[PDB]
Amino acid sequence: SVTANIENVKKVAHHIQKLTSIVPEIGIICGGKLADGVKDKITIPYTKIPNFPQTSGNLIFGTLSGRKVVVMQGRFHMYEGYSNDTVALPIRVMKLLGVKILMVSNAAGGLNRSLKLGDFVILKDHIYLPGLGLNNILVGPNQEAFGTRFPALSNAYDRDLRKLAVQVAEENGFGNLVHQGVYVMNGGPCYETPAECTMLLNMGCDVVGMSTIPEVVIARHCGIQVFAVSLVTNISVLDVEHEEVLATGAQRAELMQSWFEKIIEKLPKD
Amino acid sequence: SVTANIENVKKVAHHIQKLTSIVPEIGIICGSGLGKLADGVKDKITIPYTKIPNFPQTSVVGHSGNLIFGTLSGRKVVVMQGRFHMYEGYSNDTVALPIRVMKLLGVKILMVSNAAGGLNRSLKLGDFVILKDHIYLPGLGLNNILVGPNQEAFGTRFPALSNAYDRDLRKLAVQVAEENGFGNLVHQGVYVMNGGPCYETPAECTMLLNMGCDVVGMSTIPEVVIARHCGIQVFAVSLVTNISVLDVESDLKPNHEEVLATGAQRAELMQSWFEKIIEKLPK
Amino acid sequence: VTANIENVKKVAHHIQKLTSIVPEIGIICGSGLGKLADGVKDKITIPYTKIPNFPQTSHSGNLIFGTLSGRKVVVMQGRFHMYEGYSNDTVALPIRVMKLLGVKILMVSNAAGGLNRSLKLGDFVILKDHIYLPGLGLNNILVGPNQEAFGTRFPALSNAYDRDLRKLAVQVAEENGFGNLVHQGVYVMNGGPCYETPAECTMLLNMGCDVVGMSTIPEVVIARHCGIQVFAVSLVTNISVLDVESDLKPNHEEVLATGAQRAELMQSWFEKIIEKLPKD
Ligand SMILES: Nc1nc(Cl)c2nc[nH]c2n1
Ligand SMILES: Nc1nc(Cl)c2nc[nH]c2n1
Repeated sequence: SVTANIENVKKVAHHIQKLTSIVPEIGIICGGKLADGVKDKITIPYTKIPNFPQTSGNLIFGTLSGRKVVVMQGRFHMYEGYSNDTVALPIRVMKLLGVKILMVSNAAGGLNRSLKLGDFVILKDHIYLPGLGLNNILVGPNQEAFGTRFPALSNAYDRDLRKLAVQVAEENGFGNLVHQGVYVMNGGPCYETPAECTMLLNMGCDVVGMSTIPEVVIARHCGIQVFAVSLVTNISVLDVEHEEVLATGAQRAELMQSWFEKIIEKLPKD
Repeated sequence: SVTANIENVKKVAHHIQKLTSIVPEIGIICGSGLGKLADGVKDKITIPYTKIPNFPQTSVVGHSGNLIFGTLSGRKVVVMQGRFHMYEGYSNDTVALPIRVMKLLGVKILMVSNAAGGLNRSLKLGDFVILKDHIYLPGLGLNNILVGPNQEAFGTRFPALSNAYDRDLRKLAVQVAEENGFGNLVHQGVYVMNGGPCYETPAECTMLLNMGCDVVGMSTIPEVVIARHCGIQVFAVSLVTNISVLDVESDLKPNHEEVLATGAQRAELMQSWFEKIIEKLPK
Repeated sequence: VTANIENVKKVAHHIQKLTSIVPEIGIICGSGLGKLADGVKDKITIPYTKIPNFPQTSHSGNLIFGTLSGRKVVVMQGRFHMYEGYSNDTVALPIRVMKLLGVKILMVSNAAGGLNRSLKLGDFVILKDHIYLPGLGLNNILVGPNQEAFGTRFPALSNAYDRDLRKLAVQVAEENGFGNLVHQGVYVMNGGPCYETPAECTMLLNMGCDVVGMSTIPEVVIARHCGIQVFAVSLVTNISVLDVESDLKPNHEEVLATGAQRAELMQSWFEKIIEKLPKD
């Protein structure tokens, strides 16, 4: 892995800047239709970016709702074995590219008993189990260029962005699907046992997933404002103690794409 | 360091198959109480890990672990005598490999015992707590044994851990205990893994108890996860080798020797229990 | 460099060639203890840079030998926090070196977030127990081959925070008129270096944790493992925010400042504890 220090991040950023003229203000990490809505877009496969982590995923530049965006199509999940530096690099690259707001979605298990399949849970906070347990993405020498040794995670999930997202949902008639909640990261890749889910629920967790927190931590560390939503893709089984016709349509994607586009449209500009 | 991929697992499996004709249906990982199990194995071949190329090496004080093939209650078994505990510093691949080797050897059921601290206040020293579920603290915390490239040959990227502790096997174990007059010693419970090797502080025990944990140990889950991942059915029991101290203001301290002593004392019972379970496993 | 008997001996032997002081008490300066080293008399200051095979922190930390309240001490000025990326062996080595040097009692301070709602900024929370989240999660400092020379494979953490030393510390606080600042509590280690989210703090609090920090437990574990008695205190350098809706937050400069304000008190406290430690 190449260290996510100022020097390497600059190199990758500079390379990307030679491929696109688009200075992204908003970065989006796709937990997939979004990219499709992007206009006047350049698609840069990771494979074409020297020193960029490989998953091939694409970096997509263009405009969305009249805003310059960089979209990550292909994430680096820790359960895959990616290093802290590999996961951190793209976010820090976004920082150097001009990204001020990071919007991310993920799939999560609904722990909260009031959640419904396909609900949206806006992250208003998280519990970073790996981070509490000495697998925090920031462990290692602090990269001072990007942020402080001991980042505070207060307002990690920008309250204004959260308010905005909620309003946009409300206005476009799907406020009923939208919740705010605490996301706990399970390092994965095992789904959580019922005992784990029960514990996580009782810990005050609403949704559980294997992603996002590390990117959020890096983003916050370098001052990028964060908006994150979990799609409740399954209801966690809490009880350790018959198949039907199932529709698994990418309609949450369309809704979520629309939601993101409409949020981006209303983001304050400069 | 040898990756627990299809290629290496096959190599080890193939080597073992050149040493024994026994195709094991049941794999048994001897924890505590099970030291004796191996002894009951009939028509057995004992294959020290040292004699298996690319097989992980363990030792009990310099004495290499053994893979023991033979029959038990008329069933072909492979018995692991010598486990790889993560607190020893073994890698994910080192711990996973033997289970995947068992898979290739024909193992369909994994039976494992371990020593555990009794968190549940209703547990008694030497009670048997059948795992009906677990809390994989290392797993939640980014030290899951499956972290890394998924080995597709063995199982899926995101294994579900529903019915990880096969409910039918649990039911069977309980019946066998009941029938042989020690149902009173047998509980089902949630096992939480402490990575270890420190025993849990009273504050840790209190927390774990309040998290809904019944017993705590430093083993087993990683093997269970690998087993489940490759579709091996799992039966696991904790011997309550000590009652967890929940109160920091207290003399009573966990110690490995007492732990070994409870295993030693219950080993015969547990051996018998396992043998009688194996006897009634569907074939 | 593995913290085995051989390497620890080498480092210890080197140090013993630099100082005649056989330390009975080792002190790890956290927060409130920058000053401690200053009170040390007849002291030799050995920068880590001058100790072959000794871990390097910073500039450069010092090993300080001398007497404090008439007792021979070794003071660590410069710790190895796991969030910096130090290995188990790097963190364990100095403690094991202390063991070989003659250390019988380890006194350590740290900065911590006050989870317990009854805590005040600048309170002292004596550790009476801990929750070693990294340890529960397979990042225990002892993971790896056990170094038998130093201790057992499965150390018990009963009375990890020596009750007698805790009693003493409380008495000393009481006698010197700051018992009101002194609490005993459960310390939970967050691996860090992020401060805890409000959701994390809430969880930790409900887990029965009183203070949260990113240090100490690994040293305590190594100390206990090799039979060194442990006394540990957290300075409450910030009150944990439990509510995400709250502009209010941890500020590291305020942590440092709060720590520093109490250093004199904490130095005095430690000196007065050391003074009353039973001797041989
Ligand atoms: N983690 C752990 N804790 C306790 Cl109390 C034990 N007693 C026997 N094995 C054990 N493993
Ligand atoms: N992990 C952690 N949390 C809080 Cl509130 C702290 N305050 C001082 N050091 C600290 N370390």
